[PDB]
Amino acid sequence: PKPYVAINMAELKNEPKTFEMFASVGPKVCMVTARHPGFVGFQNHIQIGILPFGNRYGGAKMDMTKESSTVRVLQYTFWKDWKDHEEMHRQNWSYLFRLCYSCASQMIWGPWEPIYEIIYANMPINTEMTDFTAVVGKKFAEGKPLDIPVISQPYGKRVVAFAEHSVIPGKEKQFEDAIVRTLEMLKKAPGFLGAMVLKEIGVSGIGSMQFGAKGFHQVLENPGSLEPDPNNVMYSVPEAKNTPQQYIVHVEWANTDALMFGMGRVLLYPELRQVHDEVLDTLVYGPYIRILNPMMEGTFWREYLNE
Amino acid sequence: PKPYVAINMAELKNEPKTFEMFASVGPKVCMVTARHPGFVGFQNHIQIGILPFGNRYGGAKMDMTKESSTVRVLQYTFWKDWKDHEEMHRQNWSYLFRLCYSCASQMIWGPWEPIYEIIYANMPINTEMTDFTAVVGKKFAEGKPLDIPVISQPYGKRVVAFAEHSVIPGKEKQFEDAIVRTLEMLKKAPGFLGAMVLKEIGVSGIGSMQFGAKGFHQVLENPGSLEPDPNNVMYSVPEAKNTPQQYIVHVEWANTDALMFGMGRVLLYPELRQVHDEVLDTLVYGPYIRILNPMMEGTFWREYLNE
Amino acid sequence: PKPYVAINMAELKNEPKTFEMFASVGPKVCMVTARHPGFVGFQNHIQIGILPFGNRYGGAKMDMTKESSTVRVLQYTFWKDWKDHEEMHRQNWSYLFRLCYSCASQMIWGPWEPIYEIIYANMPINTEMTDFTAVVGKKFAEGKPLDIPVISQPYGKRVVAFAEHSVIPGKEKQFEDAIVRTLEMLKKAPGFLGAMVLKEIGVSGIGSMQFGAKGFHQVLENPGSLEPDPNNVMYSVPEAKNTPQQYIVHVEWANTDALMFGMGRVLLYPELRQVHDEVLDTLVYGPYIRILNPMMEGTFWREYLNE
Amino acid sequence: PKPYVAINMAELKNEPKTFEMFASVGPKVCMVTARHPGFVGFQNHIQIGILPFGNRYGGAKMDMTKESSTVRVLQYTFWKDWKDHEEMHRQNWSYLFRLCYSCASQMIWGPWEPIYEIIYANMPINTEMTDFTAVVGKKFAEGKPLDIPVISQPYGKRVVAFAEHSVIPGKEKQFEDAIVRTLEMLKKAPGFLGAMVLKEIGVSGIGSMQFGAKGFHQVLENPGSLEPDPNNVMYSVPEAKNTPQQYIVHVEWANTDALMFGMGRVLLYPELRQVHDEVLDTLVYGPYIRILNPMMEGTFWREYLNE
Ligand SMILES: [Fe+3]
Ligand SMILES: [Fe+3]
Ligand SMILES: [Fe+3]
Ligand SMILES: [Fe+3]
Repeated sequence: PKPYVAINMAELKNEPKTFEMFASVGPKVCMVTARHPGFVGFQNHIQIGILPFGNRYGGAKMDMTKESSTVRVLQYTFWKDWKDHEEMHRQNWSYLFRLCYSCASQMIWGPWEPIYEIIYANMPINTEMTDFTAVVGKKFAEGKPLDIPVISQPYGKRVVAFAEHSVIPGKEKQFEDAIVRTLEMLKKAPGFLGAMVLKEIGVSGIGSMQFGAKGFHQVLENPGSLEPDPNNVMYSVPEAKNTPQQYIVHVEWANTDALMFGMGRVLLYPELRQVHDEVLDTLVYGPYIRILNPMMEGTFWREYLNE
Repeated sequence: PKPYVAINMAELKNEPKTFEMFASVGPKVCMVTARHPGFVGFQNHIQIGILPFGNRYGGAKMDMTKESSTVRVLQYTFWKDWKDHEEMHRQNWSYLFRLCYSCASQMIWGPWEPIYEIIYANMPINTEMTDFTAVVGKKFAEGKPLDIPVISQPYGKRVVAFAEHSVIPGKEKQFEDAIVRTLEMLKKAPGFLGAMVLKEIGVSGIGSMQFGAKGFHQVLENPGSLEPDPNNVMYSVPEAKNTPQQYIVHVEWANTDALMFGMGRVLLYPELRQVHDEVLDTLVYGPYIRILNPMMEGTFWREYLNE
Repeated sequence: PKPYVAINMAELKNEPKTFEMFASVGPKVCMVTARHPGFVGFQNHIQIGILPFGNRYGGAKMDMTKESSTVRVLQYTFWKDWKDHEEMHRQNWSYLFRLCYSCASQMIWGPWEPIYEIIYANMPINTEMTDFTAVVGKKFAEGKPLDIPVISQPYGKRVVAFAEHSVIPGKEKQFEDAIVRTLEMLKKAPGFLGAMVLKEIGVSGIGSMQFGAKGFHQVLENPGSLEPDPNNVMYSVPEAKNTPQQYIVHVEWANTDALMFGMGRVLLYPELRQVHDEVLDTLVYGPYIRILNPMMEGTFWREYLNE
Repeated sequence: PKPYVAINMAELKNEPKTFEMFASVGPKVCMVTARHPGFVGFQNHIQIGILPFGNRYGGAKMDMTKESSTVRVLQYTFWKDWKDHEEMHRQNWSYLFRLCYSCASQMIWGPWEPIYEIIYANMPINTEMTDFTAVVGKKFAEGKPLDIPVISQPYGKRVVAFAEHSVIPGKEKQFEDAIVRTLEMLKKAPGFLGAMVLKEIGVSGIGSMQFGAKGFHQVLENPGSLEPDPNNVMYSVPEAKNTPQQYIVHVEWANTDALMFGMGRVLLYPELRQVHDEVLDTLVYGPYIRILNPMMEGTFWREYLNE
């Protein structure tokens, strides 16, 4: 079935100590998160650049890692029910807060953790280049050759286009129909590895470290080993859902060239351009497309998605 | 059928002369071993690093080769009957001892050669990336698409997770049942190339150069061309079997990322985490996971394994 | 009386940060350990090298500190009753785990903490070179000139031969008789500062951080300020006792030359070589001799030993 | 059908001007050779090293290109009838000699051109990694999945074991039967890309520039634009056939590791070792194994071979 998605967002100094902490602390957080039986996996990204749209963002390029002074992370966790995410944070707060807080010494902005429902998904299981013979053999033995996926390699060996959109109030249906039609045609592009449309349902205050006054002071005053009061979050997840409605269009690609010209198909192929034009007519904001590297992941979330 | 496994272990100076001796003497030892008709192949590893488990072993990483002052080798030889290994050593002692002993000038610890029975094996034949077309064609021609293996490349082009365990006396059955269930679920991870469970049955005194006093003095006094008395081994293989019972869980992976997150699946996927928890409850020691590179191998041992 | 000995073993990166933690955190652990009235002292070693036995370990030397990428520590604590050690760890777990775990960032292997009984001891009190005048005067005043010891200088000013052995099941009596006879003759060697034989009685799971599944997850997930459940250790000390029986022959020496040729007396002096040959006839493993520097110690453990 | 093989052999200075001539003049020679309708293709090799067989040739390694002062070339041309090769040289002598002679300025030894019959061939068509999808589709559409070959990549993207043998007179039948059995078993090794056995039938005097006195003087005196009398060859091809009988065992491999351990299978796999031992019992000379890079080729000779 379709899981819910929490995306933890933050911006940190681009220096070796940040990446040392990714490698040491990241796994620990993921292991804590996996204590909850509603957890079905994760996909953790670093932003490597921005789609420039020609020279619309002429100061950007798809790989800015050599020049950038900061690194932005977008850590997807997948949940049978979004309330499992909230319950996991509270049941494991002593570990989670202390682990997460240890990153603050590198942080510039964040954490900020919106929650999403998936309204469209065309996402295969991941496979390494070593696996495809066995996959092909198993599918033919089962009489299901149409269920053979593209080879979507895990752990930093593909790229993600992360396209931010917000929609004019009253135009959500037009957006949702037109984007699905767009993505159904987009899948013809070479190197297309999957797409999904994420629709924001709210924001996790506890995952965003957004407390009332008491918890705010405890965060700011914290030596690192005392948790803020997790009951001092003053709003529930749906109370923070944004209007204009926000969407992420998440499309995965074999490489950044396939991404650039593949996403460009909605501009370069006249039949698809007419369909995608109905998306553009609905927007308050966007599309703004971040280029992501999915470095650390628990790929079994796609097994839950695809049953 | 399942062979028995002798694993010769040693630690040597990490320097070019050590690796030159691997290239010159290694093939010779292997050629001598192949004089015995019970020999069914070999798989020789160098340890390249240690799985850090986040920062549990924070001084380790999966590739420590650029920094490490020593190199550990783990030379698997496979035998129709474990007595064939002992018989091979005695029949070829003059060649074998003189070859092995020529390594002493680089040695820091070893050799130490425990013997194992395989209690579980899911290990395919190796193939190069050039072979898979013919393999697929042959398997479809035979009506056996399910026998198409993953592509497990030989000669240093994959990595091994070598997981050391010792088990509380009386918990061997729980360990063995739970670890087999764990590995049957683990094979879903991307880049999984096979796994087997090795259970120690004893130690080869002759292969460990562990003699009585007479042989001990001959070893210490040796100019390099005179063998110790091979009948001066004071214990049979089963007499040295350890209690607590020792096991090796040997899992092969496409690359070190697939290994890290693939082995991490027993911690990150809740359903598999509950099963693997039954393994952890049985342990005196471990799991301690060495990262191995299978550089030199006689891949036909897997042809014997899978018939 | 003879105390019991716990030996905490670990391997860490050989870099200045490691040694700063030894000087900063080491004293704290010892101060916590001294909270228990059964604690009678400690002797903490770093391994400086390996006895090469001619060129049997030709890649090793007695002092490898300038070239080694790792450092091995062997921390002896002395206990009136071995159960005091287990009780001490549990009563003070909050301090001890958080202190010990702070080392993990430098750790490559460990900790591993077997427990031993002393079956033989000829070990003097330590004295500095300034003390011997008063010692001599006091002993002669008491009419006991035979109780005047060698000058065994504390705090890194002598060396230890740490000789590992494991014994064929059924040969423990022959081993113990022969090694005591050997050590009684060995004390004639110049620069001999004492010897003792340690016989393993088990392994401390809590001191080895070997828990069941629950504690394992608490260790891997730990931010550093949360203890694992110390009651989640699944085995008592004797349940982990190894067969083949393991022994340490611990011999102290004025310097590494005295060590090399002194231990060599069991090979070079015919009368002693014949006695020591009876030890060698019993061995599954060894002798393997590590060279240790006893840097940090509570010398009063020898006062308890010698009453 | 099986073509005949001429192998033009030479040794040249290992310097850039030599390789510039290979790229500029080599194609011209091949285009001239292709004037004759009996020409069915070519496979031109440079030797990159020698198989050391452990340390039997301890001064050799598989890739000696960085240190070697010379480069050996082995140019195979394939012919419907070996007499076509002789006819082509004479009909095109003015072009061929002038082209070939232009290389003399780099030459140290050669040219020498023995002629061979193929007594065994298991050689697939070459394919690039881009082709295998269409090949698989075509073979399944034809109902012949067993005819799907391994991927044998052309133009320098595989390696060749060139194994020289000469055989005791009277033992040719034993050699030919045993080597065919050997190669039929060898094809199980990973990365095996094909094998054929070449049996010398003679030497082309004209291709070796071996004339009588008149032609010899014309070669030595040549300004580069005057042909020696091509009728001054004093011996036919069969008159120069060597006794002891000479064979080449030509085995192709995915890479030099697959070659080293793949060819090693005749030494490391007991069942194959017993068979290949019948080969070794017949030898006057060899096996001596050169490592070749098939750089420039007309791959259609395998199409003629396999019909
Ligand atoms: Fe969260
Ligand atoms: Fe062996
Ligand atoms: Fe302890
Ligand atoms: Fe020719």
